[PDB]
Amino acid sequence: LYTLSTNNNQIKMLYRFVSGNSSSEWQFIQGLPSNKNAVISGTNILDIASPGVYFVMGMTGGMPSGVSSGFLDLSVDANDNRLARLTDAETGKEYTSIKKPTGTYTAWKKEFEP
Amino acid sequence: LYTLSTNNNQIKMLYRFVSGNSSSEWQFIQGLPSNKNAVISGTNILDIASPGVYFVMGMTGGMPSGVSSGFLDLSVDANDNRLARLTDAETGKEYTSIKKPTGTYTAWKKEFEP
Amino acid sequence: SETSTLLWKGTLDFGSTEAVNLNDSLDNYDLIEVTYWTRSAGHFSTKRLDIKNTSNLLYIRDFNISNDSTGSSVDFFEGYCTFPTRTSVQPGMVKSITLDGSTNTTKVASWNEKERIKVYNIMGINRG
Amino acid sequence: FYCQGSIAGTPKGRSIRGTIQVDYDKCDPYRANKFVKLLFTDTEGIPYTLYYGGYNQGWKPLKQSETSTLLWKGTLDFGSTEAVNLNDSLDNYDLIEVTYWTRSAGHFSTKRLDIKNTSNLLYIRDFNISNDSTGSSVDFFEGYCTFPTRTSVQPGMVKSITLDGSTNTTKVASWNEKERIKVYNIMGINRG
Amino acid sequence: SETSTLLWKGTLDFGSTEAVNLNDSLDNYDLIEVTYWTRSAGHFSTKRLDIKNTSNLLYIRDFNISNDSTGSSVDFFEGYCTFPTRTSVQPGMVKSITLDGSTNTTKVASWNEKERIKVYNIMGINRG
Repeated sequence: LYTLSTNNNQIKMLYRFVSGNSSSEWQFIQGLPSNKNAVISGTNILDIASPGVYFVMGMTGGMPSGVSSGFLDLSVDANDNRLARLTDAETGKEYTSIKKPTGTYTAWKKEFEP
Repeated sequence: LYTLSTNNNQIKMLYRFVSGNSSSEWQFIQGLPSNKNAVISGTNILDIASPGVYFVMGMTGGMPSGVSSGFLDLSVDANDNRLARLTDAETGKEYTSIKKPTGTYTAWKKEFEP
Repeated sequence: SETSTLLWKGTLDFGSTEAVNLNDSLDNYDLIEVTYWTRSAGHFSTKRLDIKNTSNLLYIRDFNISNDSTGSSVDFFEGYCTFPTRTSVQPGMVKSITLDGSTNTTKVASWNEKERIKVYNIMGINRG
Repeated sequence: FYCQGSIAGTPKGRSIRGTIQVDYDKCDPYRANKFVKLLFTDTEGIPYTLYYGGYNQGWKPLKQSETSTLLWKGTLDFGSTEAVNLNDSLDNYDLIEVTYWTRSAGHFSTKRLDIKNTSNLLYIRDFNISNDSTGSSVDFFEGYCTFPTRTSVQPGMVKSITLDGSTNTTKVASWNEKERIKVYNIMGINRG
Repeated sequence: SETSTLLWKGTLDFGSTEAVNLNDSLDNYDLIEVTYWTRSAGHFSTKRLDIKNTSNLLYIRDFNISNDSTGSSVDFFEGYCTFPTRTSVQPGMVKSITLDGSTNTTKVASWNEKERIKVYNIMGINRG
């Protein structure tokens, strides 16, 4: 399955195996737009609910205080456990937040410093 | 679009959606050669510029001092923000370096230990 | 006679957030002028604003075209300052968009990054 | 002092009236440098300065002082159809300046026109990008006023276009509509 | 007091390949201002450059939309001059681009062509 859009956040490739009525799930594939990690801007970072590595900037909310932009590495399992790791583009500092199936994300923990 | 090379670093899959004279960007797919992280050797590590997770070994320069091989998780955005995370395959020590749009790469920052 | 006074000098990047304080009230001037720059190709230029007939927002708007025989892309740069007081100035926003001439599509290229638009001076001016 | 406008180095061939200040450095006229300062006005009232530096610096270039006179004020929308009358002839001025606005985000600005070097069309051109971390849309505005006389202005045309960032298509967002481009004031300006 | 002196007068096409002399050094002035023209619809305007805060490249940028009730195209203009000495100006580039609103596609409309951007006078200006 291929979506018909020029928008890089909307052009998706998917594949699966079908047998009678049964199938695998849709295996989602993420491309690299122009060989780059996908930029996200103008959203709350806690409204990202797809796995992958994204350059996040201009985020309207949910960032760690004083972190304006960074690389976000997000993991999300079938149960909706989540692990978010954000690395701040000004400093290289990691921040982390976690979600349980039946709960929302935690606040941000920061890496320790000398 | 598919590149016609037996060299495991040059073989590329790309796709896009086209509407009239407009299109999406080219979606550069990353495949794993023999299901592994690709190997890079005999080069300065700071010359590497595509996003991805390599193994780096026998490098000529730009490594952290004393580090001789490791996994390199590289992330790069369209503005040319970069995030390199090397891990030393001997000690398990992470080293991080970043490039801002107008800058070069910073020197390596080691992780924190007691 | 048109007469001018230097109210502030420095490098006010529109990607910055900080207010700056001016030496004299903007009420004492009929216009300001500001010398500015944008990242693409090292353009430098001046913006004038009437400080009576205004929304109290100092915009800068500029665009750059690919400086070669082959690119058809166009880069748009916009941002503004605000005046929290008649003796202060504060960057409200900077943004850039690229019209991509290879796909014929539009995209956000920056949002509140530093190094996009910069103001080096503020002149207060009197006119008749 | 008085100087006749046929003498070389006078401004614009006009006769001039003014004052002159002369000194020798440290009041020593036998050994020192001579300095001269002139401040003077022409038949149209324009003020100029002229200066001689001692130590063989000689003459600095002629400095006309930029002077301005309001020619009109109000709310001239380029979507209107009436002319407006200027309080003095454009021919007495070396530039005009207009303060203007456009519909998007309440942008205000000025535009300058050289009345001795013009097509006699006062053009306004401006654009606006979307003001959020996600939109790629762009709006364009353009319009002009004619001069029906050297003492008047009239709106010839106003238009706008939107580049829609979602479909990647341009559309006409207005033709000859009010509330799109506005001029609040027009200034007559003298320069060198 | 703001004061102005004529540094040059004529018709400097940015597609020309020749310098023009200035009647005095750029180093005596705080700004330059130029009257200019651009091809699309016979436009005339003025541009200001700060001589102290610059790349020593006088750019002109301008744009023109289709002058009819139905068209949705936009044409862009950019061009510059270098200052080969503190006493001369020479064209270095001129380019134009069309966003065609009939196809929704961008194209290079000119590269180093005459009749795109022109300057009629250059004023040296002193200010506070």
